[PDB]
Amino acid sequence: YGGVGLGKTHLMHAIGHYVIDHNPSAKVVYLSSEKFTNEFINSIRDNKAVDFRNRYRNVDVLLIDDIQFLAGKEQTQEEFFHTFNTLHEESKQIVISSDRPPKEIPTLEDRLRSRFEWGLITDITPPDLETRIAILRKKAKAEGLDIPN
DNA sequence: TAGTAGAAGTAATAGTAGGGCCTGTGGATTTGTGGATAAGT
Ligand SMILES: Nc1ncnc2c1ncn2[C@@H]1O[C@H](COP(=O)(O)OP(=O)(O)OP(=O)(O)O)[C@@H](O)[C@H]1O
Ligand SMILES: [Mg+2]
Repeated sequence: YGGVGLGKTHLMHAIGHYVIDHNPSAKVVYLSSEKFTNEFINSIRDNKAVDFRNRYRNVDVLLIDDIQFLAGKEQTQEEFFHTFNTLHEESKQIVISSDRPPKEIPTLEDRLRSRFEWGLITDITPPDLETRIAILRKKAKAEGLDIPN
């Protein structure tokens, strides 16, 4: 969890890249909770629920954006609860990002809130001056431009 | 043949006629009072 524009999607894209590079047989899936809900509901409407479960319960690593989007949605929260349960039971990896810690996500069931706190919860804070300059240096060097200090 | 469990929903107008009056200074205004003035005798 952390602020916006703070590096969470970068971090877990890096996780996916690392896992794919070191293990090519792994089925690493990354998406956003918005796309999760859209696919879930469309599968319900088109009788594709079995295929949705097949695609999402059997991934080796799962990466979720902005799980805050699930707040206020009951059935999608239940379906993600069951997906989490199946993946954790199969000893698979689940990575979740958010902008708020799970304690203060409204309209969240206590089972999901306790599952979120089960593992390790990490926070991102706004960068300071040295790392701002270092980030800009990295972007400038990757792009290929020379710019004064 | 006897048959299931289903969600996440928006950006919204134009709008009425209205009570006397108990009080109460401020100031015009419309005259009476007095003064100025022509005349005529
Ligand atoms: N050390 C760093 N820390 C944070 N951000 C960094 C760092 N180095 C580079 N960035 C850049 O920060 C930007 C922030 O975008 P990012 O996708 O990470 O946002 P976010 O806060 O995780 O949001 P979201 O989950 O909605 O995508 C990226 O474009 C990334 O390239
Ligand atoms: Mg992004």
